[PDB]
Amino acid sequence: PVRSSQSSQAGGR
Amino acid sequence: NAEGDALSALKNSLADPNKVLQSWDATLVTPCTWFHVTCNSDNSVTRVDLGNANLSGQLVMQLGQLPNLQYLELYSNNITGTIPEQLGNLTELVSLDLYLNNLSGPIPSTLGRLKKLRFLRLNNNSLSGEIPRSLTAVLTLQVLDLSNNPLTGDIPVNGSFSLFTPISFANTKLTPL
Amino acid sequence: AVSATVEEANALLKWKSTFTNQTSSSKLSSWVNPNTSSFCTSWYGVACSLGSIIRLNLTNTGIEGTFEDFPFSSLPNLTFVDLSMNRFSGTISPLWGRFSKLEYFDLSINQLVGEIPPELGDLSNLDTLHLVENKLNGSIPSEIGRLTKVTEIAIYDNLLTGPIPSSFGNLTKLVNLYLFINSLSGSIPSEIGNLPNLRELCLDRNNLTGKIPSSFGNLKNVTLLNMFENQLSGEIPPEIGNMTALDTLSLHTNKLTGPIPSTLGNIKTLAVLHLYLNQLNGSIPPELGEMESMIDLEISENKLTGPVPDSFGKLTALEWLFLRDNQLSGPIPPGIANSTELTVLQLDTNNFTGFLPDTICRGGKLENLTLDDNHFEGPVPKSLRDCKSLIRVRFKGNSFSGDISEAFGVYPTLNFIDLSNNNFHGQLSANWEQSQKLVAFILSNNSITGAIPPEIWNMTQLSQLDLSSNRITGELPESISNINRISKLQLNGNRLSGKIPSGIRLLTNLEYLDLSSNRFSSEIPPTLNNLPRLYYMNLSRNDLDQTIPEGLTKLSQLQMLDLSYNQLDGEISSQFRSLQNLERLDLSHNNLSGQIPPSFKDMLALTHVDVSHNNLQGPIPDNAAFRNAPPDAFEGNKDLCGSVNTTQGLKPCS
Ligand SMILES: *[C@@H]1O[C@H](CO)[C@@H](O[C@@H]2O[C@H](CO)[C@@H](O[C@@H]3O[C@H](CO[C@H]4O[C@H](CO)[C@@H](O)[C@H](O)[C@@H]4O)[C@@H](O)[C@H](O[C@H]4O[C@H](CO)[C@@H](O)[C@H](O)[C@@H]4O)[C@@H]3O)[C@H](O)[C@H]2NC(C)=O)[C@H](O)[C@H]1NC(C)=O
Ligand SMILES: *[C@@H]1O[C@H](CO)[C@@H](O[C@@H]2O[C@H](CO)[C@@H](O[C@@H]3O[C@H](CO)[C@@H](O)[C@H](O)[C@@H]3O)[C@H](O)[C@H]2NC(C)=O)[C@H](O)[C@H]1NC(C)=O
Ligand SMILES: *[C@@H]1O[C@H](CO)[C@@H](O[C@@H]2O[C@H](CO)[C@@H](O)[C@H](O)[C@H]2NC(C)=O)[C@H](O)[C@H]1NC(C)=O
Ligand SMILES: *[C@@H]1O[C@H](CO)[C@@H](O[C@@H]2O[C@H](CO)[C@@H](O)[C@H](O)[C@H]2NC(C)=O)[C@H](O)[C@H]1NC(C)=O
Ligand SMILES: *[C@@H]1O[C@H](CO)[C@@H](O[C@@H]2O[C@H](CO)[C@@H](O)[C@H](O)[C@H]2NC(C)=O)[C@H](O)[C@H]1NC(C)=O
Ligand SMILES: *[C@@H]1O[C@H](CO)[C@@H](O[C@@H]2O[C@H](CO)[C@@H](O)[C@H](O)[C@H]2NC(C)=O)[C@H](O)[C@H]1NC(C)=O
Ligand SMILES: *[C@@H]1O[C@H](CO)[C@@H](O[C@@H]2O[C@H](CO)[C@@H](O)[C@H](O)[C@H]2NC(C)=O)[C@H](O)[C@H]1NC(C)=O
Ligand SMILES: *[C@@H]1O[C@H](CO)[C@@H](O[C@@H]2O[C@H](CO)[C@@H](O)[C@H](O)[C@H]2NC(C)=O)[C@H](O)[C@H]1NC(C)=O
Ligand SMILES: *[C@@H]1O[C@H](CO)[C@@H](O[C@@H]2O[C@H](CO)[C@@H](O)[C@H](O)[C@H]2NC(C)=O)[C@H](O)[C@H]1NC(C)=O
Ligand SMILES: *[C@@H]1O[C@H](CO)[C@@H](O[C@@H]2O[C@H](CO)[C@@H](O)[C@H](O)[C@H]2NC(C)=O)[C@H](O)[C@H]1NC(C)=O
Ligand SMILES: *[C@@H]1O[C@H](CO)[C@@H](O[C@@H]2O[C@H](CO)[C@@H](O)[C@H](O)[C@H]2NC(C)=O)[C@H](O)[C@H]1NC(C)=O
Ligand SMILES: *[C@@H]1O[C@H](CO)[C@@H](O[C@@H]2O[C@H](CO)[C@@H](O)[C@H](O)[C@H]2NC(C)=O)[C@H](O)[C@H]1NC(C)=O
Ligand SMILES: *[C@@H]1O[C@H](CO)[C@@H](O)[C@H](O)[C@H]1NC(C)=O
Ligand SMILES: *[C@@H]1O[C@H](CO)[C@@H](O)[C@H](O)[C@H]1NC(C)=O
Ligand SMILES: *[C@@H]1O[C@H](CO)[C@@H](O)[C@H](O)[C@H]1NC(C)=O
Ligand SMILES: *[C@@H]1O[C@H](CO)[C@@H](O)[C@H](O)[C@H]1NC(C)=O
Ligand SMILES: *[C@@H]1O[C@H](CO)[C@@H](O)[C@H](O)[C@H]1NC(C)=O
Ligand SMILES: *[C@@H]1O[C@H](CO)[C@@H](O)[C@H](O)[C@H]1NC(C)=O
Ligand SMILES: *[C@@H]1O[C@H](CO)[C@@H](O)[C@H](O)[C@H]1NC(C)=O
Ligand SMILES: *[C@@H]1O[C@H](CO)[C@@H](O)[C@H](O)[C@H]1NC(C)=O
Repeated sequence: PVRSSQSSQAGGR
Repeated sequence: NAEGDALSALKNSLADPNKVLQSWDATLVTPCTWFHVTCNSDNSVTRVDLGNANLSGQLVMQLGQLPNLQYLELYSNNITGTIPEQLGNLTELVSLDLYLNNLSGPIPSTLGRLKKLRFLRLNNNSLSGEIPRSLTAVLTLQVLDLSNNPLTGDIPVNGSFSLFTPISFANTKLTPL
Repeated sequence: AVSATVEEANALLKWKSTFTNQTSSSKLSSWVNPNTSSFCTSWYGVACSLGSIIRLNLTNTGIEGTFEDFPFSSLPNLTFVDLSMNRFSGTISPLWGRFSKLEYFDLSINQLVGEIPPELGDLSNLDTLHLVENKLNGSIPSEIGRLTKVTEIAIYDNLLTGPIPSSFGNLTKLVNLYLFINSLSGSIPSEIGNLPNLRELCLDRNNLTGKIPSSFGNLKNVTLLNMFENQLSGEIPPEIGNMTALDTLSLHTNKLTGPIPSTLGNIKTLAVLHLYLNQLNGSIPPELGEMESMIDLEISENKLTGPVPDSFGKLTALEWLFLRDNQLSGPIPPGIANSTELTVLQLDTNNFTGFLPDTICRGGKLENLTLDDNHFEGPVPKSLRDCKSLIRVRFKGNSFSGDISEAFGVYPTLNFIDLSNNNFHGQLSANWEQSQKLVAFILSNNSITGAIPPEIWNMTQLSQLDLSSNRITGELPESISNINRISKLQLNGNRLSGKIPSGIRLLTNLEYLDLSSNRFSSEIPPTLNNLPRLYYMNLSRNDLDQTIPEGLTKLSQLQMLDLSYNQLDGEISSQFRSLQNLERLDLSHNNLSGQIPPSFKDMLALTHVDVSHNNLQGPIPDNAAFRNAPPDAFEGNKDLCGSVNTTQGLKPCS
């Protein structure tokens, strides 16, 4: 199947 | 970042029943609060020591985008495969410990790009090739030791390989001397 | 039709007989004798209307082949084509454009390479176009703009290059446009902003450049907008505030500049906002507090300045808040942590000052909290003492104060805390015993006094202990053997005393051992020889005693050794040859006596040695380190003779 993209999250410290 | 992603790729390519890569979290900004990994004074990995930790698997080519890594320790484990060529991109590297494994294939010739290298330990494996002889181009090379795997054909005696002893290259089917 | 199915099925068998490895997938084997309509009822992946082929569905069936012998000239009634998840290879033939009633066209995951032929523009009735997960290259023809009824374009994860065609402005019925993971380039055409029906537009992971077209104010029903990891520039147009149906705007890892526009406060439905890793500057607009349905907010790694507004008190649903790596300054408002269900707070690498508010863990659900490198001060709040969900906590580099045994409590699920470089004083408590899955405990450089509770050793999941540069007292017991997972133990800069416990020898994962600047006074444990991973050990500036045990020379993986500023005695043994990795040896300021052994002409790793201010005598060995040792490592000794080239204040050897 074809899907939207997904944004990751900013790195923590 | 980039060092973190290279180390995460390394983690995905291995198996560990002892859980020694448990803390390697790819969610943080930098891999400096991980265990067995030490960073520089300005957030750059300089040692990756993971030896005698009972790992099983294959190396990857991403290991070559750790631009400032100085020490690489993976000896006394159960890794199978061949040594990548991208290890020639670790321009500032002092020691390479990779022995007591099940590595196969030939020794890459790109290892001649590493000018500051001082320790090579590849011994006690199953590697087959010709000792590319570009290693005589590093000239720092305090100690080299590979003495259990078949590298048949010649022991070069260029300017570098002139202070070594037969105790290296032993039992390796070389016999040029 | 029924009479034409003769030719149709004959061509189909001729095409099928061109595959390879068909034996495993006996599913396609059901194609048998073409006769009076039996194949319609029994042939897999085939449907006929009025006796003619309509649909070709061959998902995930293991086929192998090419499209060389596909009957383009025999199938005038094919309308549905789906051939996803196979191993078809070759190229895409232009004849594919001659199906007059084609509606659904899928050529997903396959081996397909080559270009995208322009003649696909003739597909007047095409509705959905999928060319995902292939190795297509070249460009995107402008003739795509002639498909006036398509409603879904998916061409992502191919090797495309070149610009976005402007004729996309006439694709007046698009809904979903996915172009991610390709190598596009150029600038976004402005006419893309004039589509009256887009709801999902993905352009992330490309090389687009230029500025965002302000015409994006005309997208009145978009619900998602991804453009991260590109090379955009300029400033975020204020008209971006009229996309009033958004709920996820992400533009991170770009080259944008300027201030964040206040108009983002007009989008009621926005729930995710990613803007980190850019070059924005200015101050936080107070209007950013008027987004009542906001769940995630990440503005890390930028060039913002000024104070944090109080209006963040109105964000009731916040769960993630990323403000780290900026140049914000001032005090911290009480409204920053007002929300009940906050779970992550990342405020480090800024210039805040003052006191923490009294609403840090009001809802009792916080998990992650970082405050490194600021100028906070005072005591820790009391609502943070009873916050029973912490996992990772970082307080490093600040000026908090108070009593260490009163500041904290019991945390069942903690596994990382770092409280270094602060002003806590007191004695360690026994509450830390009840964090059973804690892994790291770093508490260096504070004002803590007292003794280490025995309960500190109940912890068996521990892997790093750091209680350095403090005023701890007491003696180390034997139950120190219980931890046994530890790999980095740092206890220097304290006032520990007594013997070195022998139980240390039961530690096997030990890598880094720092036991220095204390008042230990007793023989080094003669049984330390079972550390097959240790590479660093520093036992300097102590009150140690009788001769170094030779067991220390079975520490095979040793690279740095520092037995300096002590009361050692006797002679250095010859077993130091076995150390084949050691490259630093600090051995000065003792009563070491005798002669330095000659067998040290065997370890080639030595670079730095120091045996100054001892009672040594005799010739130095033939090593590069002794060859190249400055004068400052040989004074104070009795009879150290040297060679003419290596003349550093020493008497010439006889
Ligand atoms: C507060 O901060 C803590 C710590 O920073 C966060 O806790 C961590 O959360 C992450 C979630 O991402 C946990 O991640 C773990 O690693 C794997 C992640 O999977 C992805 O990445 C790997 C590596 O590239 C890929 O192979 C994989 O396909 C994914 O792309 C997961 O697989 C882990 O699941 C495992 O659970 C246990 C682990 O022993 C086992 O059952 C299995 O191995 C299983 O696979 C897991 O998700 C990480 O472990 C957490 N650390 C902790 C809890 O100490 C919190 O999330 C954060 N709080 C908030 C609100 O964000
Ligand atoms: C083992 O640990 C000890 C102490 O933890 C280390 O001692 C440190 O040695 C360095 C160099 O000998 C000292 O640096 C010097 O600091 C003085 C302070 O003014 C300065 O004048 C000098 O110019 C030099 O910079 C350092 O201060 C000293 N640490 C302490 C706390 O005094 C020792 O180096 C460690 N061993 C190894 C091998 O790392
Ligand atoms: C790995 O190294 C060990 C020693 O460090 C090898 O052990 C010896 O190997 C030689 C090789 O011919 C044998 O003749 C000896 O009998 C071995 N010693 C013992 C005690 O068994 C070991 O063989 C090496 N690995 C491999 C696969 O050869
Ligand atoms: C090491 O010895 C070898 C054997 O003579 C040298 O080999 C050639 O050297 C020339 C330069 O004079 C190079 O252009 C060739 O590529 C080398 N070929 C091979 C097969 O080695 C080599 O130059 C010597 N030095 C080094 C650093 O390898
Ligand atoms: C996409 O990749 C293919 C394969 O490398 C390229 O095919 C070559 O194209 C050139 C001119 O376009 C021809 O002269 C060659 O004969 C082709 N090679 C083969 C093996 O057929 C194609 O050019 C690439 N796309 C673009 C736009 O360059
Ligand atoms: C409709 O799509 C066409 C496809 O290219 C666009 O291009 C041409 O625009 C000129 C300007 O009037 C006209 O000749 C035709 O509308 C198009 N020509 C051809 C051959 O298609 C056109 O701009 C699009 N219209 C709108 C309003 O966007
Ligand atoms: C955003 O998209 C929706 C999709 O449905 C549009 O709603 C349709 O609008 C047309 C007129 O352009 C009507 O004929 C349909 O009946 C509407 N359908 C639904 C389900 O509402 C909406 O108009 C678009 N936004 C704008 C500003 O036109
Ligand atoms: C966002 O949309 C609003 C509503 O249409 C725009 O406000 C109107 O803009 C037009 C065109 O500039 C003006 O003619 C009207 O007088 C404006 N009306 C009001 C009440 O402001 C607005 O310009 C758009 N862009 C931004 C950044 O808000
Ligand atoms: C934020 O960055 C912008 C972009 O450089 C700065 O605005 C520029 O300031 C210089 C200073 O004279 C002007 O020459 C430019 O014309 C300005 N650019 C624009 C687009 O207006 C702005 O000064 C920066 N803000 C801070 C606080 O440093
Ligand atoms: C901070 O504390 C709470 C957290 O949600 C909120 O206080 C509410 O504020 C509204 C608006 O004035 C009142 O109607 C509620 O009665 C308040 N509730 C409570 C429990 O005090 C708000 O987010 C912040 N406080 C204020 C006064 O704005
Ligand atoms: C350990 O803590 C002490 C006490 O805070 C640090 O010494 C102070 O450092 C600050 C800089 O942050 C100076 O402004 C003070 O003047 C220093 N005071 C004293 C008495 O030295 C010390 O730097 C910390 N150790 C480390 C390694 O950072
Ligand atoms: C952690 O706690 C348990 C429970 O008290 C300890 O078990 C007892 O510990 C005391 C001293 O710590 C011993 O004197 C007892 O003999 C232990 N009981 C049993 C049945 O073994 C456990 O030893 C503690 N672990 C430490 C301190 O490392
Ligand atoms: C090393 O890994 C291989 C993986 O196939 C396994 O078969 C072998 O038993 C392992 N060796 C040891 C000593 O664990
Ligand atoms: C080493 O790096 C260069 C440039 O980053 C690139 O050629 C490649 O990644 C590496 N070299 C080889 C031969 O793989
Ligand atoms: C497709 O169907 C139409 C309408 O029934 C018919 O005219 C045409 O001949 C069919 N195509 C064939 C049988 O190849
Ligand atoms: C059949 O065998 C494999 C797949 O099973 C693959 O090489 C290819 O599909 C076929 N072989 C050849 C030589 O084409
Ligand atoms: C084809 O069959 C699959 C099941 O194998 C089904 O999921 C799909 O909806 C069908 N139609 C198309 C066009 O793929
Ligand atoms: C953008 O182009 C450069 C060079 O042309 C290339 O190295 C880079 O990978 C491209 N980016 C993407 C996302 O394709
Ligand atoms: C705090 O502000 C000063 C100048 O006022 C700046 O030099 C420093 O880098 C800032 N601290 C940060 C950004 O952590
Ligand atoms: C060395 O020994 C002498 C006597 O042998 C003693 O007086 C002196 O205090 C000792 N110094 C050290 C540093 O051990």
